[PDB]
Amino acid sequence: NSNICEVCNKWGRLFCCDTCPRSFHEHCHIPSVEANKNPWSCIFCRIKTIQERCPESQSGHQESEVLMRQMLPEEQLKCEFLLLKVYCDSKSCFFASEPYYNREGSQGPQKPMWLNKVKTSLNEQMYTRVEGFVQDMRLIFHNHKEFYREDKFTRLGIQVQDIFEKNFRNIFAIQETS
Ligand SMILES: [Zn+2]
Ligand SMILES: [Zn+2]
Ligand SMILES: [Zn+2]
Repeated sequence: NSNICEVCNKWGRLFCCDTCPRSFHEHCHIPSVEANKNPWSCIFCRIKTIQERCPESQSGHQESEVLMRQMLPEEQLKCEFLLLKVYCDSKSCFFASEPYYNREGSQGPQKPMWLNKVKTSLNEQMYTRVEGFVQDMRLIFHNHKEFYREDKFTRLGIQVQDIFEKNFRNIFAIQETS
């Protein structure tokens, strides 16, 4: 197994995957690493199993159909994995915890949003469709772009949104376009 957390790239108290060489801090894995279960298989492994069981699940899909999907166990898992792929980027630090807004010439967003809030909402089964989760994720970056205006710090929202969108297209097998 790896000697660093797959998500944050630090050592510490790591739980090791049985079916692949990845390791995780308890609360870095999503969902949080399960109490018992021997063997244990990480989220990467669980996603790969879905694909192997149904190879056609990789054929291209329309985003509008994906978003309307109910949050059954397989879609729950895909959203968890997509959230995890965002936390894997170190620039997710800026979007993880609850933001506050006091900048001359800007007003805060009407509906603040942050990664840990989305994480709690997924854990508590608050989303009934994929659209709920995607809307909140995109709201994080939209709020940031609007608040920071012409400051160069706006680029951090563009960068992390690009990680989100690439991973959304990969995990949910969105049909490739020009
Ligand atoms: Zn970690
Ligand atoms: Zn694994
Ligand atoms: Zn199948």
